[PDB]
Amino acid sequence: AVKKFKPYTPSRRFMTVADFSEITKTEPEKSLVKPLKKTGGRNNQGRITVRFRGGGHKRLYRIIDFKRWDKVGIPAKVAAIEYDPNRSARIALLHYVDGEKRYIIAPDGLQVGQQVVAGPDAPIQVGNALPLRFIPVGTVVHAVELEPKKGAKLARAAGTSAQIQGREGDYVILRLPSGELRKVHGECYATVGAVGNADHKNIVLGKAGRSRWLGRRPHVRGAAMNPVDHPHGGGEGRAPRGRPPASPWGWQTKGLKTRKRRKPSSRFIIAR
Amino acid sequence: MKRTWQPNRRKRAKTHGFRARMRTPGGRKVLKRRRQKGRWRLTPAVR
RNA sequence: GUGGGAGAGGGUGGUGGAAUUCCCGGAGUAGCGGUGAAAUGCGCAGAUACCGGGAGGAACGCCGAUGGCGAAGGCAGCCA
RNA sequence: CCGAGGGUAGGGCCCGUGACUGGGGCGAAGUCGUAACAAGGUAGCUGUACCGGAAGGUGCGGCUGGAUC
RNA sequence: AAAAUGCAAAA
RNA sequence: GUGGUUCGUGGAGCCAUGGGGGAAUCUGGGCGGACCACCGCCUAAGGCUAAGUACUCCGGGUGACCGAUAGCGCACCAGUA
RNA sequence: CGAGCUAGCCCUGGCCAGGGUGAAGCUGGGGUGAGACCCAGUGGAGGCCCGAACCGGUGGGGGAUGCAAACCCCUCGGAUG
RNA sequence: CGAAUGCCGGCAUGAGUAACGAUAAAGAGGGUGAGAAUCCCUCUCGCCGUAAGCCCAAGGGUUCCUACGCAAUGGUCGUCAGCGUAGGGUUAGGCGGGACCUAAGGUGAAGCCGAAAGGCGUAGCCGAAGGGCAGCCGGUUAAUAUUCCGGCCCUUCCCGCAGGUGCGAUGGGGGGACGCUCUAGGCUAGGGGGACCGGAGCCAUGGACGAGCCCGGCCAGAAGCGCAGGGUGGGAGGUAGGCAAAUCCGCCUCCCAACAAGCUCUGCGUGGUGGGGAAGCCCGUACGGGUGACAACCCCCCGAAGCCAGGGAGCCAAGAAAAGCCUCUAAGCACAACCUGCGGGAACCCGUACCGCAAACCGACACAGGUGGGCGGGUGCAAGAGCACUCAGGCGCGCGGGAGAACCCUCGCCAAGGAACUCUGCAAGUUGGCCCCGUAACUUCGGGAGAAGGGGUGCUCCCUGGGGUGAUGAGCCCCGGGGAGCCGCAGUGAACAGGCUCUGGCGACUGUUUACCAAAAACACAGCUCUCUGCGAACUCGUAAGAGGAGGUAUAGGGAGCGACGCUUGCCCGGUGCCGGAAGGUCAAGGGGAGGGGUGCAAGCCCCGAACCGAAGCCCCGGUGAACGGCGGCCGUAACUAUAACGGUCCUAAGGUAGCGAAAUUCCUUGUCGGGUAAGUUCCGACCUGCACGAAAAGCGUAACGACCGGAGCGCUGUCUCGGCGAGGGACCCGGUGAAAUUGAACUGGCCGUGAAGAUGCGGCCUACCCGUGGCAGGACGAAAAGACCCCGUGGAGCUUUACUGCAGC
RNA sequence: UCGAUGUCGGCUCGUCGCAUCCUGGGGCUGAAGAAGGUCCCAAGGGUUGGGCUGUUCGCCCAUUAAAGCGGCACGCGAGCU
Ligand SMILES: [Mg+2]
Ligand SMILES: [Mg+2]
Ligand SMILES: [Mg+2]
Ligand SMILES: [Mg+2]
Ligand SMILES: [Mg+2]
Ligand SMILES: [Mg+2]
Ligand SMILES: [Mg+2]
Ligand SMILES: [Mg+2]
Ligand SMILES: [Mg+2]
Ligand SMILES: [Mg+2]
Ligand SMILES: [Mg+2]
Ligand SMILES: [Mg+2]
Ligand SMILES: [Mg+2]
Ligand SMILES: [Mg+2]
Ligand SMILES: [Mg+2]
Ligand SMILES: [Mg+2]
Ligand SMILES: [Mg+2]
Ligand SMILES: [Mg+2]
Ligand SMILES: [Mg+2]
Ligand SMILES: [Mg+2]
Ligand SMILES: [Mg+2]
Ligand SMILES: [Mg+2]
Ligand SMILES: [Mg+2]
Ligand SMILES: [Mg+2]
Ligand SMILES: [Mg+2]
Ligand SMILES: [Mg+2]
Ligand SMILES: [Mg+2]
Ligand SMILES: [Mg+2]
Ligand SMILES: [Mg+2]
Ligand SMILES: [Mg+2]
Ligand SMILES: [Mg+2]
Ligand SMILES: [Mg+2]
Ligand SMILES: [Mg+2]
Ligand SMILES: [Mg+2]
Ligand SMILES: [Mg+2]
Ligand SMILES: [Mg+2]
Ligand SMILES: [Mg+2]
Ligand SMILES: [Mg+2]
Ligand SMILES: [Mg+2]
Ligand SMILES: [Mg+2]
Ligand SMILES: [Mg+2]
Ligand SMILES: [Mg+2]
Ligand SMILES: [Mg+2]
Ligand SMILES: [Mg+2]
Ligand SMILES: [Mg+2]
Ligand SMILES: [Mg+2]
Ligand SMILES: [Mg+2]
Ligand SMILES: [Mg+2]
Ligand SMILES: [Mg+2]
Ligand SMILES: [Mg+2]
Ligand SMILES: [Mg+2]
Ligand SMILES: [Mg+2]
Ligand SMILES: [Mg+2]
Ligand SMILES: [Mg+2]
Ligand SMILES: [Mg+2]
Ligand SMILES: [Mg+2]
Ligand SMILES: [Mg+2]
Ligand SMILES: [Mg+2]
Ligand SMILES: [Mg+2]
Ligand SMILES: [Mg+2]
Ligand SMILES: [Mg+2]
Ligand SMILES: [Mg+2]
Ligand SMILES: [Mg+2]
Ligand SMILES: [Mg+2]
Ligand SMILES: [Mg+2]
Ligand SMILES: [Mg+2]
Ligand SMILES: [Mg+2]
Ligand SMILES: [Mg+2]
Ligand SMILES: [Mg+2]
Ligand SMILES: [Mg+2]
Ligand SMILES: [Mg+2]
Ligand SMILES: [Mg+2]
Ligand SMILES: [Mg+2]
Ligand SMILES: [Mg+2]
Ligand SMILES: [Mg+2]
Ligand SMILES: [Mg+2]
Ligand SMILES: [Mg+2]
Ligand SMILES: [Mg+2]
Ligand SMILES: [Mg+2]
Ligand SMILES: [Mg+2]
Ligand SMILES: [Mg+2]
Ligand SMILES: [Mg+2]
Ligand SMILES: [Mg+2]
Ligand SMILES: [Mg+2]
Ligand SMILES: [Mg+2]
Ligand SMILES: [Mg+2]
Ligand SMILES: [Mg+2]
Ligand SMILES: [Mg+2]
Ligand SMILES: [Mg+2]
Ligand SMILES: [Mg+2]
Ligand SMILES: [Mg+2]
Ligand SMILES: [Mg+2]
Ligand SMILES: [Mg+2]
Ligand SMILES: [Mg+2]
Ligand SMILES: [Mg+2]
Ligand SMILES: [Mg+2]
Ligand SMILES: [Mg+2]
Ligand SMILES: [Mg+2]
Ligand SMILES: [Mg+2]
Ligand SMILES: [Mg+2]
Ligand SMILES: [Mg+2]
Ligand SMILES: [Mg+2]
Ligand SMILES: [Mg+2]
Ligand SMILES: [Mg+2]
Ligand SMILES: [Mg+2]
Ligand SMILES: [Mg+2]
Ligand SMILES: [Mg+2]
Ligand SMILES: [Mg+2]
Ligand SMILES: [Mg+2]
Ligand SMILES: [Mg+2]
Ligand SMILES: [Mg+2]
Ligand SMILES: [Mg+2]
Ligand SMILES: [Mg+2]
Ligand SMILES: [Mg+2]
Ligand SMILES: [Mg+2]
Ligand SMILES: [Mg+2]
Ligand SMILES: [Mg+2]
Ligand SMILES: [Mg+2]
Ligand SMILES: [Mg+2]
Ligand SMILES: [Mg+2]
Ligand SMILES: [Mg+2]
Ligand SMILES: [Mg+2]
Ligand SMILES: [Mg+2]
Ligand SMILES: [Mg+2]
Ligand SMILES: [Mg+2]
Ligand SMILES: [Mg+2]
Ligand SMILES: [Mg+2]
Ligand SMILES: [Mg+2]
Ligand SMILES: [Mg+2]
Ligand SMILES: [Mg+2]
Ligand SMILES: [Mg+2]
Ligand SMILES: [Mg+2]
Ligand SMILES: [Mg+2]
Ligand SMILES: [Mg+2]
Ligand SMILES: [Mg+2]
Ligand SMILES: [Mg+2]
Ligand SMILES: [Mg+2]
Ligand SMILES: [Mg+2]
Ligand SMILES: [Mg+2]
Ligand SMILES: [Mg+2]
Ligand SMILES: [Mg+2]
Ligand SMILES: [Mg+2]
Ligand SMILES: [Mg+2]
Ligand SMILES: [Mg+2]
Ligand SMILES: [Mg+2]
Ligand SMILES: [Mg+2]
Ligand SMILES: [Mg+2]
Ligand SMILES: [Mg+2]
Ligand SMILES: [Mg+2]
Ligand SMILES: [Mg+2]
Ligand SMILES: [Mg+2]
Ligand SMILES: [Mg+2]
Ligand SMILES: [Mg+2]
Ligand SMILES: [Mg+2]
Ligand SMILES: [Mg+2]
Ligand SMILES: [Mg+2]
Ligand SMILES: [Mg+2]
Ligand SMILES: [Mg+2]
Ligand SMILES: [Mg+2]
Ligand SMILES: [Mg+2]
Ligand SMILES: [Mg+2]
Ligand SMILES: [Mg+2]
Ligand SMILES: [Mg+2]
Ligand SMILES: [Mg+2]
Ligand SMILES: [Mg+2]
Ligand SMILES: [Mg+2]
Ligand SMILES: [Mg+2]
Ligand SMILES: [Mg+2]
Ligand SMILES: [Mg+2]
Ligand SMILES: [Mg+2]
Ligand SMILES: [Mg+2]
Ligand SMILES: [Mg+2]
Ligand SMILES: [Mg+2]
Ligand SMILES: [Mg+2]
Ligand SMILES: [Mg+2]
Ligand SMILES: [Mg+2]
Ligand SMILES: [Mg+2]
Ligand SMILES: [Mg+2]
Ligand SMILES: [Mg+2]
Ligand SMILES: [Mg+2]
Ligand SMILES: [Mg+2]
Ligand SMILES: [Mg+2]
Ligand SMILES: [Mg+2]
Ligand SMILES: [Mg+2]
Ligand SMILES: [Mg+2]
Ligand SMILES: [Mg+2]
Ligand SMILES: [Mg+2]
Ligand SMILES: [Mg+2]
Ligand SMILES: [Mg+2]
Ligand SMILES: [Mg+2]
Ligand SMILES: [Mg+2]
Ligand SMILES: [Mg+2]
Ligand SMILES: [Mg+2]
Ligand SMILES: [Mg+2]
Ligand SMILES: [Mg+2]
Ligand SMILES: [Mg+2]
Ligand SMILES: [Mg+2]
Ligand SMILES: [Mg+2]
Ligand SMILES: [Mg+2]
Ligand SMILES: [Mg+2]
Ligand SMILES: [Mg+2]
Ligand SMILES: [Mg+2]
Ligand SMILES: [Mg+2]
Ligand SMILES: [Mg+2]
Ligand SMILES: [Mg+2]
Ligand SMILES: [Mg+2]
Ligand SMILES: [Mg+2]
Ligand SMILES: [Mg+2]
Ligand SMILES: [Mg+2]
Ligand SMILES: [Mg+2]
Ligand SMILES: [Mg+2]
Ligand SMILES: [Mg+2]
Ligand SMILES: [Mg+2]
Ligand SMILES: [Mg+2]
Ligand SMILES: [Mg+2]
Ligand SMILES: [Mg+2]
Ligand SMILES: [Mg+2]
Ligand SMILES: [Mg+2]
Ligand SMILES: [Mg+2]
Ligand SMILES: [Mg+2]
Ligand SMILES: [Mg+2]
Ligand SMILES: [Mg+2]
Ligand SMILES: [Mg+2]
Ligand SMILES: [Mg+2]
Ligand SMILES: [Mg+2]
Ligand SMILES: [Mg+2]
Ligand SMILES: [Mg+2]
Ligand SMILES: [Mg+2]
Ligand SMILES: [Mg+2]
Ligand SMILES: [Mg+2]
Ligand SMILES: [Mg+2]
Ligand SMILES: [Mg+2]
Ligand SMILES: [Mg+2]
Ligand SMILES: [Mg+2]
Ligand SMILES: [Mg+2]
Ligand SMILES: [Mg+2]
Ligand SMILES: [Mg+2]
Ligand SMILES: [Mg+2]
Ligand SMILES: [Mg+2]
Ligand SMILES: [Mg+2]
Ligand SMILES: [Mg+2]
């Protein structure tokens, strides 16, 4: 896990690369792929709406299955475990006995040659998707729908999971990857286990260029701007923040809480 | 020194061409003005 | 070698109940804490003492011994 | 040809010496406190960690070279 | 289970 | 809540209306500068209507208008080179 | 009216003589209870080295109604990112 | 009109002045002509040659070829020309583009939004240097040619016959189809060699009739065949997926080849045939043609980055689409239709000259600047696209002739000294490639390293190793090893070609930047911390719709600081900020109406209007430091002094820990002490009195790195003592062409005075024939720019905030 | 003098003043001699090379007959740095 390097150049000394042994064969890709339109940070006007983006390696989008219920009761063999350049996780190719091929984000511990299935039936086992209400309290679980039949929105990133803390009526209580305690509806599909590829957080980019490949252009401190540009611009040498620290748009960036208050989903939250 | 004028023909009609002026009310008035002054060319050359 | 033995010897995975803490609810007041005596502290924004629900971490009461096991360090709820 | 030695360069060990600095020994009656020896007035010692003018204090674990009416 | 520091040098 | 009018919130009516509430059909309703009474004026919430008015691309007439650095930017193949 | 200059991004193509260093892995031998590990060969990594094209513009001299409204010489930085 | 640095125009002055645009370079003979350094031809000489040659693309638009021309354009000249006049010249089913495809992006029925203008938007459509698609070699013109002609070779469409088959699509499926680095096998291009083959002709000047010298020894070509490669399993059973249906594709089970065996497709070779074909000699030219010839047309060698091509391996950052093409079925239709073979006919539009690293494009110019792809030969140097010379081909840069001053620029050398030069070794120099020996602190174990510092280097002869191709051989290539010797000052004999070491500061590193005075210690950077954000996320853009975020989901995303790594980051929550708090205080519209008023006979109409309930906010209560920030004073005290571990006391929210410290910070200051030097305001090490260091606007270090800034040494130097000589391009002279700012008018001297205080111009005196040339810069408060500094102006504009007042946003 | 009179220091080239640093000539001396002290006359010539620092100045090293002080827009940037 996490290949390291001898320092034969600087920046190779700190560099650390993911472990790809977990990847079954398939370097190449099932034509479940689809081209990615790269934005460059720019919105439909010609405009940067998210700074510092672009450059970075070309990517082919693997379409993946975030509703497992369209296929209730049809099992599938796990054919391949492969690299998805579009997410922190690895994806599983699974061949349904339907004959249909689909991508799943690959849970931790699911192996090639495995039997996988989704539905209220289902064994409680890695890879299976059930509605929440049928999953035994206290099992960790990932790929979770927030509302029924709208697709899996939670715990998708490498090594994330969520745990079932209990039930109340139509709804069940989850602990999310954040630590937030949330009511999710009983009917929402989740898929048991945890996302895996969890050494992911331990990679170390190691050189500037490697950050570039990931499409991330240099990030410059307001501190180094002039005041046309930022609240922290100015002042002869260096100088401190000189006001409570702010964004370029001037709102406060240390502690100041930005979630809408009167939001409806407040009723379904209990936590941090 | 690379200078400022780097003529390419497609750009030119693509940009100041007749069909391009008529797209935009900004440009349709350009044409209106240009015509009213009696210009011999309402739109740069061609080709 | 063969047949038996005792054991907290070690490794791994699970699991139980007591208590502390915090949160929710309920009832419920004018104090609680704490000490040599006190103050700081907590409490009318409803504390402490009481019941119910939940979360979580650690340590395993009685058995228990001046007993056992291990080369030493050391090892103690239960189960494989 | 080799050749005493001279010359140019680069290392090794050792001895002396250096502004300053670190602690150590010693020095009849200096200053600050009381850490230890009597539960030494917080039993002491101890490995380690942090802290503190100083002796030391405190945490964790350990030893009896301490403790029962 | 304890308020409370010290005591010139030599014989 | 605003705009219009001479009206800049003023005692601020009239006329228009973005929001909220919301009638009546002549014994009905609007106005005469907050409001009330009295005396008057007028008929909202559909539409059309020549002429008298504005202008000068164009044609003519005329000038105590210019006369080629003037007069139009151009008297001349000028909105050109 | 402008991104035919310049700035960034997006799509699609092209370019980088030659030489140097020799990571991981693999293979073999040693080693061990098994390991770590050591050596040899192989191997061919790298915002790795030298240096053209290409991209720069370090220091100096020249130019200064210039060859030039930023140039020329010598020198110098990068050159698989 | 006399002034406005006025406006338009004309003509002056500087002035026959500077310059005439790369220092690659010229000389002569002949020709033409009114006229010739400048046009033509010849001979000689010089310059490019990974170009300064040749071919494409842009862009330009007749510049192209030719005849006639010289007023202007041409930096001179002109008989010439890219110039004036006229006439010619661009030929395609196969090359490029379009009657093909899709990319970003554009546009856009549907739909959504916006006062109007308009903004979005799925499908679709448009969009190419990508995908797809059928032509190769010669000859011919003054000027076009894959375009005409010559030969050989293909494509689609239409009609027709023959044979085959459930035919059939805009729909399903396959495929198209993809990275980067490194690459294997075989070919080709290309190149060198040959004693072999073909060839006009040569023997000079001492020698050579020679296995002499000189020239050439190929190009294209269907089927077939050969060699090398690419792609590909075959049959059945079941089938619920691929948004209808499929016999296709997917999936499951059987069975059989695992192999190109086959089937298939490219590349190369060979191929009926077609065609090229040198030197030299003679004509014949602005250049082209005849002979050479019936030309020869072969063997060996080196060899791609190109081809086989969807080849292989490794790696992580994980590498277009759509059509063409195949396949499957649907309606339909199965007299259709489609597939295959053959045959006849049919095949449109636009481009096509010329320049194209430039005198034809971008730079006002026939401008030393900029401009994308391809080819880019030979020898030698380790290699190479480097460097020197050179083929092919192209040039001598559109003013010349002289002279041989100062001075300038670019170069060469130098006695002795060797940084004394100077802010500084700035500049130059030294060093320089390769092979071998050797190589320190320190280190993150990689490095530091080309550390340092040395030795070798040519040529001849002899002996000998291994490889490639051949054959297990010869020849040809390729690496080497060993012995003997020859020459010079010198063998990387010319050209390309590091000076080294010690030591501080800053920044970890490679990168980035003020186009055009700053490349840095600034910015970025990996990485650390805080913070926001549960997903119709936060955040950004937009009035909105919409979008970005993201087809992502807390191992994610946004904001902020810090800036590899190591060891660390202390105390203050009073103020500000954010965070938390159901109470309380305050509070707007609104609610509610005590009670008062206008007015009417009155029913009433109409006004005020206290209580009380009333949100955020503020207040109040806590928390919070990798949030804004802040981290004391006076006095005493030890064996002699000295100092103060110690104490007293005032204040604070708390009084600066560690570690650093005369520092990128130290005023006094060249602090004091040490080191270095003969001498050191700098530098290094110390001390601490820190004017005014101190822990993420981080503290202290750190190997490696640096065109960064400091200090020292060695080496070497014209940097210097201190200059000298020489070279070339100018400066000077002659012929040609001929500017510029500036300019009140000038008949324009020195001193001492004077004067608006610095006088050619006023006074006094002195000195002084008229006019130029080449030179130097003291003065004309010389030129230039209506001072940038300073002020003034109730003049501007960028920026800030707890200035005022608004607005968006929330 | 702001419709411009470029500012320190250096280098280069000087020129002048004398309140003389040296050399020449003198008086007084608490001048034995040598060597000094102090004043007078004298502008003819001369007045070193280095370390530090941008420095002027100053300090220091090594010398010297001496290591003079001023002015010339703190002389001199259409002379340089
Ligand atoms: Mg747009
Ligand atoms: Mg980032
Ligand atoms: Mg940054
Ligand atoms: Mg800045
Ligand atoms: Mg801006
Ligand atoms: Mg701002
Ligand atoms: Mg600031
Ligand atoms: Mg600034
Ligand atoms: Mg500052
Ligand atoms: Mg700043
Ligand atoms: Mg949160
Ligand atoms: Mg222009
Ligand atoms: Mg174009
Ligand atoms: Mg209460
Ligand atoms: Mg409670
Ligand atoms: Mg010897
Ligand atoms: Mg010796
Ligand atoms: Mg000592
Ligand atoms: Mg004790
Ligand atoms: Mg004690
Ligand atoms: Mg004790
Ligand atoms: Mg303590
Ligand atoms: Mg203990
Ligand atoms: Mg023990
Ligand atoms: Mg005492
Ligand atoms: Mg109103
Ligand atoms: Mg109004
Ligand atoms: Mg009004
Ligand atoms: Mg008013
Ligand atoms: Mg009004
Ligand atoms: Mg209304
Ligand atoms: Mg009406
Ligand atoms: Mg009318
Ligand atoms: Mg009128
Ligand atoms: Mg008229
Ligand atoms: Mg007249
Ligand atoms: Mg006229
Ligand atoms: Mg006129
Ligand atoms: Mg006239
Ligand atoms: Mg007119
Ligand atoms: Mg006019
Ligand atoms: Mg006209
Ligand atoms: Mg651009
Ligand atoms: Mg590319
Ligand atoms: Mg290489
Ligand atoms: Mg190895
Ligand atoms: Mg590199
Ligand atoms: Mg480098
Ligand atoms: Mg270099
Ligand atoms: Mg070159
Ligand atoms: Mg090239
Ligand atoms: Mg460029
Ligand atoms: Mg740049
Ligand atoms: Mg330069
Ligand atoms: Mg620069
Ligand atoms: Mg210069
Ligand atoms: Mg210069
Ligand atoms: Mg170089
Ligand atoms: Mg270079
Ligand atoms: Mg380099
Ligand atoms: Mg790249
Ligand atoms: Mg005038
Ligand atoms: Mg006048
Ligand atoms: Mg002027
Ligand atoms: Mg003037
Ligand atoms: Mg002349
Ligand atoms: Mg003159
Ligand atoms: Mg002259
Ligand atoms: Mg001249
Ligand atoms: Mg010329
Ligand atoms: Mg010339
Ligand atoms: Mg003649
Ligand atoms: Mg001639
Ligand atoms: Mg000539
Ligand atoms: Mg060549
Ligand atoms: Mg040509
Ligand atoms: Mg063209
Ligand atoms: Mg042109
Ligand atoms: Mg032609
Ligand atoms: Mg011509
Ligand atoms: Mg002619
Ligand atoms: Mg002429
Ligand atoms: Mg002429
Ligand atoms: Mg010219
Ligand atoms: Mg012509
Ligand atoms: Mg044909
Ligand atoms: Mg057609
Ligand atoms: Mg098209
Ligand atoms: Mg299309
Ligand atoms: Mg649109
Ligand atoms: Mg519509
Ligand atoms: Mg679209
Ligand atoms: Mg195309
Ligand atoms: Mg194409
Ligand atoms: Mg074609
Ligand atoms: Mg031609
Ligand atoms: Mg041809
Ligand atoms: Mg033909
Ligand atoms: Mg059928
Ligand atoms: Mg069919
Ligand atoms: Mg088809
Ligand atoms: Mg078809
Ligand atoms: Mg398809
Ligand atoms: Mg497809
Ligand atoms: Mg691959
Ligand atoms: Mg060939
Ligand atoms: Mg060949
Ligand atoms: Mg040959
Ligand atoms: Mg030959
Ligand atoms: Mg022969
Ligand atoms: Mg013959
Ligand atoms: Mg002879
Ligand atoms: Mg052939
Ligand atoms: Mg099969
Ligand atoms: Mg079947
Ligand atoms: Mg089947
Ligand atoms: Mg189906
Ligand atoms: Mg063939
Ligand atoms: Mg023939
Ligand atoms: Mg492949
Ligand atoms: Mg491949
Ligand atoms: Mg289509
Ligand atoms: Mg049918
Ligand atoms: Mg068929
Ligand atoms: Mg045919
Ligand atoms: Mg043509
Ligand atoms: Mg052509
Ligand atoms: Mg050409
Ligand atoms: Mg060029
Ligand atoms: Mg080119
Ligand atoms: Mg040309
Ligand atoms: Mg050319
Ligand atoms: Mg030309
Ligand atoms: Mg032109
Ligand atoms: Mg020229
Ligand atoms: Mg040019
Ligand atoms: Mg030009
Ligand atoms: Mg270029
Ligand atoms: Mg080549
Ligand atoms: Mg060559
Ligand atoms: Mg060669
Ligand atoms: Mg040689
Ligand atoms: Mg070489
Ligand atoms: Mg090449
Ligand atoms: Mg060359
Ligand atoms: Mg030639
Ligand atoms: Mg010589
Ligand atoms: Mg010399
Ligand atoms: Mg010498
Ligand atoms: Mg020397
Ligand atoms: Mg010096
Ligand atoms: Mg000096
Ligand atoms: Mg220095
Ligand atoms: Mg230098
Ligand atoms: Mg050099
Ligand atoms: Mg050393
Ligand atoms: Mg090494
Ligand atoms: Mg070093
Ligand atoms: Mg060396
Ligand atoms: Mg070194
Ligand atoms: Mg030799
Ligand atoms: Mg020789
Ligand atoms: Mg020798
Ligand atoms: Mg050489
Ligand atoms: Mg070098
Ligand atoms: Mg230091
Ligand atoms: Mg740096
Ligand atoms: Mg650092
Ligand atoms: Mg910067
Ligand atoms: Mg710059
Ligand atoms: Mg500029
Ligand atoms: Mg600038
Ligand atoms: Mg740099
Ligand atoms: Mg908004
Ligand atoms: Mg939206
Ligand atoms: Mg979105
Ligand atoms: Mg998306
Ligand atoms: Mg974050
Ligand atoms: Mg920073
Ligand atoms: Mg505070
Ligand atoms: Mg607080
Ligand atoms: Mg606070
Ligand atoms: Mg609050
Ligand atoms: Mg309240
Ligand atoms: Mg109220
Ligand atoms: Mg009310
Ligand atoms: Mg009344
Ligand atoms: Mg409130
Ligand atoms: Mg508080
Ligand atoms: Mg802190
Ligand atoms: Mg404060
Ligand atoms: Mg105190
Ligand atoms: Mg006091
Ligand atoms: Mg300290
Ligand atoms: Mg220290
Ligand atoms: Mg200090
Ligand atoms: Mg300081
Ligand atoms: Mg000393
Ligand atoms: Mg010293
Ligand atoms: Mg220091
Ligand atoms: Mg600081
Ligand atoms: Mg600071
Ligand atoms: Mg500070
Ligand atoms: Mg701080
Ligand atoms: Mg820093
Ligand atoms: Mg530091
Ligand atoms: Mg750099
Ligand atoms: Mg640098
Ligand atoms: Mg010199
Ligand atoms: Mg000379
Ligand atoms: Mg000369
Ligand atoms: Mg006179
Ligand atoms: Mg005067
Ligand atoms: Mg006079
Ligand atoms: Mg006079
Ligand atoms: Mg003169
Ligand atoms: Mg002068
Ligand atoms: Mg002057
Ligand atoms: Mg002024
Ligand atoms: Mg004022
Ligand atoms: Mg103002
Ligand atoms: Mg003046
Ligand atoms: Mg002034
Ligand atoms: Mg003036
Ligand atoms: Mg002036
Ligand atoms: Mg005198
Ligand atoms: Mg004297
Ligand atoms: Mg005397
Ligand atoms: Mg006496
Ligand atoms: Mg005497
Ligand atoms: Mg005496
Ligand atoms: Mg004198
Ligand atoms: Mg003098
Ligand atoms: Mg020195
Ligand atoms: Mg210095
Ligand atoms: Mg001084
Ligand atoms: Mg001196
Ligand atoms: Mg003087
Ligand atoms: Mg001066
Ligand atoms: Mg100057
Ligand atoms: Mg000066």
